[PDB]
Amino acid sequence: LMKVFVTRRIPAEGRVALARAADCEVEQWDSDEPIPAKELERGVAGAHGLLCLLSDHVDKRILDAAGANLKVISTMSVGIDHLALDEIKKRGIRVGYTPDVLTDTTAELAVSLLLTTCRRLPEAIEEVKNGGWTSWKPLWLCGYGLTQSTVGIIGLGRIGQAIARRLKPFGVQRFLYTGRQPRPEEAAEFQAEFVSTPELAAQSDFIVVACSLTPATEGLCNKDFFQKMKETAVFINISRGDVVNQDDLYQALASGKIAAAGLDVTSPEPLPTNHPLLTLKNCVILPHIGSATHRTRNTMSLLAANNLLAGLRGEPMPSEL
Amino acid sequence: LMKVFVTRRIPAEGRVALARAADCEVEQWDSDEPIPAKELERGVAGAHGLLCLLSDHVDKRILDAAGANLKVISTMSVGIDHLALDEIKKRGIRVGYTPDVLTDTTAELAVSLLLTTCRRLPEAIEEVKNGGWTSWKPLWLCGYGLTQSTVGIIGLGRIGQAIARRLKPFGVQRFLYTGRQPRPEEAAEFQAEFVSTPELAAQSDFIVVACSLTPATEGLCNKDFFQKMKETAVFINISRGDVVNQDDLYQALASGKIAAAGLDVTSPEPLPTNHPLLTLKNCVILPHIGSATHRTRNTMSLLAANNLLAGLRGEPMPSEL
Repeated sequence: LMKVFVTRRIPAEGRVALARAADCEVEQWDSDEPIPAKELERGVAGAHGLLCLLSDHVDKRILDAAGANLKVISTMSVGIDHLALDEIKKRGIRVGYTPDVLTDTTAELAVSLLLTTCRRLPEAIEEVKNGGWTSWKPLWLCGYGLTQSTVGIIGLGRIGQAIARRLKPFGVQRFLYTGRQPRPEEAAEFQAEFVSTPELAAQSDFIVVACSLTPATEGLCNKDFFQKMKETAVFINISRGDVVNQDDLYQALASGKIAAAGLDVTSPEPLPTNHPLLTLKNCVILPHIGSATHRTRNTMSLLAANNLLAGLRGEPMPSEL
Repeated sequence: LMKVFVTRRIPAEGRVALARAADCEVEQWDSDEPIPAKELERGVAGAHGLLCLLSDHVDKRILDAAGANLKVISTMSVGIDHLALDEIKKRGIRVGYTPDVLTDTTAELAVSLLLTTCRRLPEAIEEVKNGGWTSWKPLWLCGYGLTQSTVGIIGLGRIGQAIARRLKPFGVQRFLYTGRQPRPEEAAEFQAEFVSTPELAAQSDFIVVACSLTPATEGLCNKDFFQKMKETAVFINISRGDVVNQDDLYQALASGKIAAAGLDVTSPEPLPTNHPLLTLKNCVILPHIGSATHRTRNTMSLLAANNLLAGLRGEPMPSEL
């Protein structure tokens, strides 16, 4: 049998999958808890195929443990910045991600985070609980909305368009998407104006980060960027914690460079419970649940399950990289 | 100088305007807390104009305390069920309110409330604070999305129309609505099917209750309503708490008849702490913040003022009831 290792308990749709792949030798870490690198290396042994998660770091440390056998690696993620694309492609090992299936759920959560943040829902929830609520109050819990607002999007990819699309009907008068390269064909639907970062941080009432993580994106959102933003603007990120400089972001929210932030990703993950960002009543922190819907998660897992079997068997993958 | 009583501290632009009306000797309740019934009846004495708010129950009582002079009652709100219209008409008292200027923001909050519930942000946020977050997880904190969903709205008014409008881009497969009368032209741009209450709860994956309370809907959404809803469905209410039976809905959430509920309105207000409804994670209660954005509330304030002056100056009113 062709040996395969799975990094954690994945959705049934896929577990039942590889299970039925008689031509395969599948070992599984039966936990929801991430596997310690030490146990990970002890697991990729003799494996011909690796089925990991965005949390799993597939670096030279793993390609080594794996060995010549390592021919395929399937991740239940769309991202790719957690993989050693060089060490990988070098050893001619095929890779695979889960694009498109999470594009509509992710953009959905991003808009949920944006609204939950600018409409101060969290604060509102705690006040009903702690007794601060006494009556309808006209100057109470007011936030900034999307009417005639200007939305700035960083890295307008699949989700990025899916975010702009769900926002356009909220009253947005103008969409601006910053990025390394223009996508005039992907901006037309929204009449979005491709812009540089300076004018973006300065022209947006809302800023949403939905870009891949490369050396050019790391620390891309810092003090200078935050200082240039409107102190009434809201900052949202659903990409990777490293595109943002958290220490600058925190000081910005404490002083008042911007009005609030909504983060679905941090550095590191899980953000420590005593971390400064969690002491601010104007910073929303989700535990990275961008693609968290049953249908999506199940599809993603099956895709990864099949990108694994298709891969291993040598044939083409349903979603190769 | 005619007397004018304002039952609460209101947004600046609105206060000055009244302070501008030379012909006015504006009297105001210095506080953000709701004014007891005593001081109110002890406050509207002689007044020719009354500027109220949702909390202020303007029934037959305040009318007798106010007396013959009372000619116009204006309220910073679109809803008017807090007024004793009949007694008001019989005396020939003019009404005031601010419909339409808060439509978008309210529809906006309704969508916000719907998303935090279905995508379970409240629970997630807490998992971050309490320490339950250990890594990215494929099976953890997953909910139900809007892709191919059927939305069943109760009350396709101007607000209901603005709710469906922001929901379409989320992938809603089909919109449905019910009411005391058809609205083909109103639901023309959305592609909705005028269904029935029973069929409503049967087809919808999301139940958004948007409308004004009627003398027959009080208690409507009860044990018979949730039973007709899909177990994976989601119930949202941003109108009045009367329609909701905080005990029937309780069952659906406590057992599983419905997946979750989000309310931005309750019966009564405020909702007590150790109360039942609030002892359920899958419950999402907001302190009635529908029109809670700076621009909206300020716009509501300026309009209530304007109606007030026009009410006491024998002229046409920008928004008289």
